[PDB]
Amino acid sequence: SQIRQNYSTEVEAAVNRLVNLYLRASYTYLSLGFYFDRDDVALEGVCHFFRQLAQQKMQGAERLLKMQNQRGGRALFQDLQKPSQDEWGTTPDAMKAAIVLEKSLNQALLDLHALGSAQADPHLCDFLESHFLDEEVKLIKKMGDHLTNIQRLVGSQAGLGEYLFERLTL
Amino acid sequence: SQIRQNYSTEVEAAVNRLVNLYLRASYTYLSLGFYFDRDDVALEGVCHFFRQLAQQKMQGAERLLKMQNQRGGRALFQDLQKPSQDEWGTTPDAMKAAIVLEKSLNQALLDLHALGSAQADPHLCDFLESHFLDEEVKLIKKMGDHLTNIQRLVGSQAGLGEYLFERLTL
Amino acid sequence: SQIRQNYSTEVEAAVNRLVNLYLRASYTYLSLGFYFDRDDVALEGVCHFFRQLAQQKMQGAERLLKMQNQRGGRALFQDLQKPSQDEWGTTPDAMKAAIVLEKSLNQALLDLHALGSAQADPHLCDFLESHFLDEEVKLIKKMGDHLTNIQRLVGSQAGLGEYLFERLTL
Amino acid sequence: SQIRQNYSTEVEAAVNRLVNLYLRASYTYLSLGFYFDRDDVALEGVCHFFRQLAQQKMQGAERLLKMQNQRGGRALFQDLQKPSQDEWGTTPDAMKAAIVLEKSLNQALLDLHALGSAQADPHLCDFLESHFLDEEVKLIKKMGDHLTNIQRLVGSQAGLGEYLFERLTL
Repeated sequence: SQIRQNYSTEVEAAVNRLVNLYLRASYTYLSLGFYFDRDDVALEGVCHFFRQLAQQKMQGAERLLKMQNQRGGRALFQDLQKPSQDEWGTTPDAMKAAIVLEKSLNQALLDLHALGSAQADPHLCDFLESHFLDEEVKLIKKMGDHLTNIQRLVGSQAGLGEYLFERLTL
Repeated sequence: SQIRQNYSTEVEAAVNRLVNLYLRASYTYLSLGFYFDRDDVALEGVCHFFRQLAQQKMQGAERLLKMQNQRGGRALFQDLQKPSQDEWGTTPDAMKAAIVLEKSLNQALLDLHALGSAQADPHLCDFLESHFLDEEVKLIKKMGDHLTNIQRLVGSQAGLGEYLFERLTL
Repeated sequence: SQIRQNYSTEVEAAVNRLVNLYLRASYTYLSLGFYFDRDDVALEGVCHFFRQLAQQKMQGAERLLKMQNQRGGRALFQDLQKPSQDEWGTTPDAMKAAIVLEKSLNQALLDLHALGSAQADPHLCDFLESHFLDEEVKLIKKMGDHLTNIQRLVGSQAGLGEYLFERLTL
Repeated sequence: SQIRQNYSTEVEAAVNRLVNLYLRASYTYLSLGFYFDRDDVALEGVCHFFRQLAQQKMQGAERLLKMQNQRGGRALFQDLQKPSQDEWGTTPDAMKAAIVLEKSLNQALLDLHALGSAQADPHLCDFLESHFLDEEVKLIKKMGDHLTNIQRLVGSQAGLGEYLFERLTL
């Protein structure tokens, strides 16, 4: 490559893997969202919450891909596994799944940051710090807040609490 | 002092003590507020309510300090004790703590007013009446109204009631 | 904690300590400011300069507290010691005290950054770099510039120079 | 009187005396102001400062007179003594004279407040507290601040300091 500079093959490959993780996440969120749009689930605010996350994760993938090209790496795509479930249970079940999923993304970001630090790649580290790490922390805090709220509600009365959360928070 | 007139040493000292009480109150409210921002508490409206009070109590301190200088007194600061608790329980527990705290401020204002009256210091009495005493009465009435509402709600169903109060009142 | 991830107990505690330092700084600035509002000191621009810093340091504390909760740490408050002086001398004395104080904050930030780096906590490092470290460098440069200006003025004629600095710089 | 109620003859007379004091003050300020407009004094900002005070003291007299009629008292005017000096010296001399004068007004207000309190006349006490006592405290604090500034300046270099104060403060 005529532009590549200080960009290890290890980081290049890890970036491609992270793209696959972000796209898998996006896919998982599309499934979550449309589950809550089922007529026998019917929680619009929950559907919208997950559809917005699907979009966000796709935008994350796109940012990674743009950076891969900026650095002179080569994007390589792999098969995308389907989401882990076909049906996602109640709102708390779904919110717990989402936090698991985000923590896995976040750990993948931390791992890539560590690789970048080992490879002495400050551009990578800046990119991740600026566009991903705080966004993940903020998102996970929001999900934890949601989970606490939903649990407090459905602990009182499950159906009623699920409705109220969807109406008054989402 | 070239400006001091009719300003007793007793009032000067009591004003400094009251500043310490207002700053301690402010500190207590900062703690309350950030407690309700914990991911395992997660009541945004409660956090905002207490953060706003922290600001209000700081503004009270500042007004006292401005008056101390206007009268030719000398501000003296003391150590500020930490708030009485590290964790503040449920919304009713916190609202009860806040009313205790405000009643203590109010009693300190009444005591200073009484001292001013004994010292024949009408400027002090006017200052307190105009900027503090009605504000405290209004605030305590609001807190009592909140407490009644929260108690009525959590008496019905604790988790659900706490959510609804935070969503629909705060 | 349901959200905490890669957030050491060492960093959690150091963040709480830093909050105490920022609040102590805020308190020191409140004292500085109201000193310069005394009728026998009477330098409005100096009072405003320090009152604005008091606000800034409080905002720093608040940002730290928000981050502590975002990461799933638990804010813990300690007693706040009173400022180091009751009276703050002339403008150069006060500006020197402020630079001492800011350098101590800055060293505490650098120490926390070093701890974060040792704990492999890139989110912490980004947070500090983005919201604190440059702000401190900029502030210290401004204070140094002020001190040089005040010293040059009061070296010529003390009273006159102090007035002119307050009128024409602040 | 068809409207007079709870308005003692003692307060009525003291109000008339206070009017004479406010008008005497106004007269003193007119003299101060025009002194600083002399071609051999020539401090415009000082002239404006005192001319504005002359207006303020006249407005005070007018407010007292309006209140005297509101209560069913009868305004009685006495001769107005000329100001204590024909020439008023330097800016610090003049500012010291003004603070003496304001402290005398303030003591007269406090004395009338005390009389009102002894006569159980809450309307009088409210009137004084609301329209006079804080205004006097604020004014005296401003004068003290000015005096400190002027003294610091003329202690450095008298002529130069007097000019700078007039240009940059007034």
